[PDB]
Amino acid sequence: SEDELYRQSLEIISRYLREQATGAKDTKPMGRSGATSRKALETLRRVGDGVQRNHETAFQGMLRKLDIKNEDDVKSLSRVMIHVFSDGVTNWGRIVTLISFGAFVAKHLKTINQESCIEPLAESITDVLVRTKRDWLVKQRGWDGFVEFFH
Ligand SMILES: CCc1sc2ncnc(N[C@H](Cc3ccccc3)C(=O)O)c2c1-c1cccc(Cl)c1C
Ligand SMILES: [Mg+2]
Repeated sequence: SEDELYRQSLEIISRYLREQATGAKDTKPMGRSGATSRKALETLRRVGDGVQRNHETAFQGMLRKLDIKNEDDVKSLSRVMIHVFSDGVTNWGRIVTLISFGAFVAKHLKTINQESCIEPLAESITDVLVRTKRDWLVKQRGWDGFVEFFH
């Protein structure tokens, strides 16, 4: 892991999904550019919470269709995310939608007592994001670009 973008992405996305599922903020320290990661996480909270509230019926509809019951079902979610996310256009709107839906699924995992699947889902979403949109993210200045875009 000589890959700061992946590490920083995994930290932000893992922390968001964990706090959304449990309702508790994580007090573990951030790594390297914590100042950016902290601002990105605060942005994700405002915009990601907005997406889940505004599009609740759509998210509930997709969740019902995916019938998530365990680690096996979370693994096939990953494959749907590459098809849906990777085959469409790239912008922070779609990236926030992917992560927001991750957080929605994370709350479901906590509701069905499968908390152990939240960290793997976060890894899977981070993999989709950084593996498929690497050059776009670097061109946009990564999570610094994310913070700046949402003011
Ligand atoms: C597999 C679920 C995913 S992953 C993903 N990543 C990026 N964008 C997505 N959907 C938007 C359309 C949309 C925006 C807001 C709310 C609902 C849909 C896109 O493709 O541009 C999606 C959807 C996805 C795709 C279709 C429906 C639903 Cl509910 C989701 C969560
Ligand atoms: Mg919007």
